[PDB]
Amino acid sequence: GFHEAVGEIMSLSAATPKHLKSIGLLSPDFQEDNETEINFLLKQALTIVGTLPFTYMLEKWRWMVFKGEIPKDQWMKKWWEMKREIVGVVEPVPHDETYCDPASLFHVSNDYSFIRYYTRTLYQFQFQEALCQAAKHEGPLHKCDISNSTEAGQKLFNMLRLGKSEPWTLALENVVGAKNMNVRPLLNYFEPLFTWLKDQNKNSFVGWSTDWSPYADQSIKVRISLKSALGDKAYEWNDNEMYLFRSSVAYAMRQYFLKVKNQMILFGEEDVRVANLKPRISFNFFVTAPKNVSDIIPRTEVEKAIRMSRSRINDAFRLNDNSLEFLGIQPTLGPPNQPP
Amino acid sequence: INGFDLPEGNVTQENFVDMQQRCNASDPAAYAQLVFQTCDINAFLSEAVEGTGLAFIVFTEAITKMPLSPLW
Amino acid sequence: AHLLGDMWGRFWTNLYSLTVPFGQKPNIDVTDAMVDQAWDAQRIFKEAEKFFVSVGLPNMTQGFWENS
Repeated sequence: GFHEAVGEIMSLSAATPKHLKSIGLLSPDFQEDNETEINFLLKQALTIVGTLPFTYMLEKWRWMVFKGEIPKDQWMKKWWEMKREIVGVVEPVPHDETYCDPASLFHVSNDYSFIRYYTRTLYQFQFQEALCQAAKHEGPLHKCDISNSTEAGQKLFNMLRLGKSEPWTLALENVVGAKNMNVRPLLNYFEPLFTWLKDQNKNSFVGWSTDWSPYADQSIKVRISLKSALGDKAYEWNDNEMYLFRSSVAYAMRQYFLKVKNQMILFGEEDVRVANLKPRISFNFFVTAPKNVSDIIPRTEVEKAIRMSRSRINDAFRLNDNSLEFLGIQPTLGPPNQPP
Repeated sequence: INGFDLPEGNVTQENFVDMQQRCNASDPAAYAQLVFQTCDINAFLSEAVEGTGLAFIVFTEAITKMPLSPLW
Repeated sequence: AHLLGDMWGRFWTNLYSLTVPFGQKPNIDVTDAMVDQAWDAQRIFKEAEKFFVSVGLPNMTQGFWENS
């Protein structure tokens, strides 16, 4: 990383045309201007700040997989809650443990230790604000042109006369006195944009709701009260009755889609997705396509699908529709005609 | 158990109020949305009626708390 | 996670199109202008010989030119 740190501020020197005209490339017709550097720090924020939590978790997700604290039914499980926790991004389609979208990148698919970017990132910002004021040329601040400025490189030469004579935090203290690291020069060069995040982002909403999805709307909360229909002396609901249910949920789609939609699509109990299992047999659920799992069933047809076979499932567990709560689906029946 | 969700076995007219303290301790936010209907005998014995309602809108209710409710 | 400009959400620099008050002026536009300036793998070092002596830091020799 260290090498990358000084090398990509030298690939910055590859990206500048200032010594290119004084090492013998194209003549200037493109002289620079003034204002941009108050809004250029915005552009650095989309690059250098946008990649910090994303590249952190994927190495941390890889390690607990690698040391075996994550069983092999939990990869896409462990992939997304940390993207909801650390990044606060969400998947647009729920993923089972087949897809392995972590493998879609370059360096995971081709075996790179991806923590090389964090070390170089830390040493890089401790250096630049402490040194290149004396780089003998500063118009635009990214033009700290040590090419034709020897004086700044000799404070840099205290690390440069060394190979692997020792660690690097002694090479850090040869320059800026760093001993482990500091996040402060990250925070200092974004300190003009820390308060500016209360200038154009003054209007305050803090944090996020850490569980929203754009497919959470199609999930249905079902609410079972065994102390309401069977009451006591009833059977104790456990993971079998979880497994009984999803079979009998899958029932309702087959009975719907051929008596109403009138074509056959198959359904397993595993298509009934279970989320937030609670003792009170309460949980929000939704069903997908069988193995076109990129697409899910729209809830608007599931609402009429339950109302067709609502009478089928309460006696499938000796219940009374006040122990089959759906919160959006309610029984609409019962006109009496007792007198002749 | 609506908002704060205990297992249905480990809740009764009991440490319900004590587990409510653990519910308010685990979270006060959802605890500020669960309204509870306080009740008492002599808050149910304190209502009454005279003249006509005792047999017409009072006795017929407990008539309907019988297994042979149309017979009595 | 499909609205970040890239495929996997690393660099959000192509979201600098609706999130700006201003900002302009590009960097080097000469990315292929060395291709037809034709400095080969040792003329780039003969020119970078003059790059770091103006920084004062030394240049590389002994294998840097010879065997390659």
